[PDB]
Amino acid sequence: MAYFLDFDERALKEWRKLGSTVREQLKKKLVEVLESPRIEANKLRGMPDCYKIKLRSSGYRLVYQVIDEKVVVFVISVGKAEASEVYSEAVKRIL
Repeated sequence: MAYFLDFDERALKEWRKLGSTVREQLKKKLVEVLESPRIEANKLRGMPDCYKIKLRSSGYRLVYQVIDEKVVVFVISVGKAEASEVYSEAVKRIL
């Protein structure tokens, strides 16, 4: 089963800002993750169905919500997560 992928406009700004190779790999991660977006190992616990994927390369993280309701995975934020600034979007967006 495959889900759809969507991006927030704030996430898009960061996505297009992101390094080509960095975003490419994150994009590929989104593409592979779609076979099973609800991976417990990527899941953020406490967050309804938000998941984070990190890059092996430069340490970029992407945080998305899997909207089972709409069968679409919506990227809320993308960038870096050591300052937890991407969670500030994620937590406020969920409502």
